[PDB]
Order: sequence, then C-alpha cells, then structure tokens
Amino acid sequence: LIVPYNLPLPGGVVPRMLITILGTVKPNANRIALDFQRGNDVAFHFNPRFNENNRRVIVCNTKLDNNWGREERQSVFPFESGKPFKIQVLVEPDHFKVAVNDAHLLQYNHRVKKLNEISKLGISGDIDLTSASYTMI
Ligand SMILES: OC[C@H]1O[C@@H](S[C@@H]2O[C@H](CO)[C@H](O)[C@H](n3cc(-c4cccc(F)c4)nn3)[C@H]2O)[C@H](O)[C@@H](n2cc(-c3cccc(F)c3)nn2)[C@H]1O
Ligand SMILES: [Cl-]
Repeated sequence: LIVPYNLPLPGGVVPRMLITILGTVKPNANRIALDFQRGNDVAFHFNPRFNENNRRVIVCNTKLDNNWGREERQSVFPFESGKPFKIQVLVEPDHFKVAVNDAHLLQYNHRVKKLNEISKLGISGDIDLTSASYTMI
C-alpha cells in the first residue's frame, strides 16, 4: 500500500461506519496526516506532529475554501517513531470518534454536515501502511 494512499468511500461517510488504518510509524518521523475529503475541501484533518516547538501534538482541523478553520489540539499522543499503530475512526451522527491503539483518543464534531458527500480518505506523511479498510458496526 503506497503512501500517499487514497481509500475511496462509496456512498460517503455514514453513522456506524468504522474505518481501520493499520500501519507503522517511520523512524525519525515528523508528521502523519489523515484527510477526510469533500472535493478540494478537507472535512476532517487528523494530524500527529512529532516535533512542534520540541513537543508532540495532534492537530485536528477542517479546510473550507482553501482556508483552515479553528484548530482542535490534543496533547495526548499515542504514536512513536519506529512502532506499529492501529487507528480506528468511527462515524457517529454528531462527531468523529478517533481511537488509537484500542483506546479512545479524541472526538471531532462534524463541521461539514453533508456526510454523504465526504467520499475519500487520504493517508499521507511519515508512515509505512499495512492495512486500510472500512465496515459497518
Ligand atoms: O491547521 C492545520 C494545518 O496547519 C498547517 S501549520 C499552521 O500554520 C498556521 C500558519 O499561519 C499557524 O501557525 C498554525 N498554528 C500553530 C499554533 C500553535 C503552535 C504551537 C502550540 C500551540 F498551542 C498553537 N496555532 N496555530 C499552524 O498549525 C499545516 O501546514 C497544514 N498542512 C499539513 C500538511 C501535511 C502535508 C503532508 C503530510 C502531512 F502529514 C501534513 N498539509 N497541510 C495543516 O496541518
Ligand atoms: Cl504538519
């Protein structure tokens, strides 16, 4: 699975939909990014950064009209350089549920209301990708 990787989401994102991304973080990693896309806009951007002011942080944002909105930041960082990870993204009708390494990490309230229109997920950054699928729960 070649990074940058695109995972098509036919029908779009829909409540009860569970996205599982398995992979490994590369050594001396700087950044990782998941991008739930609605055209040229990014509905949900999940962005672990490993060195921002000598600190590790997860930045979440929405890009509407080539402009990034309000940053949602999480200090809780479950990723490590040269270590495998499991990211699980559950779609609910009120928020995105993000779990990493089988423990809930963050919630991301839907800025884009047209969930049937979010038809693509992009996996990019400093990672070796093992598995990318989705199913209903
Ligand atoms: O919003 C998310 C976007 O962020 C900008 S960096 C952004 O730059 C702005 C410049 O005006 C501000 O500085 C903003 N900022 C910093 C703080 C702060 C700083 C410290 C502490 C603290 F409290 C607060 N508050 N606001 C920065 O986060 C990235 O380029 C962008 N992006 C990344 C990628 C990308 C491409 C390929 C791979 C990949 F992983 C990511 N492709 N687009 C995306 O991640
Ligand atoms: Cl970045």
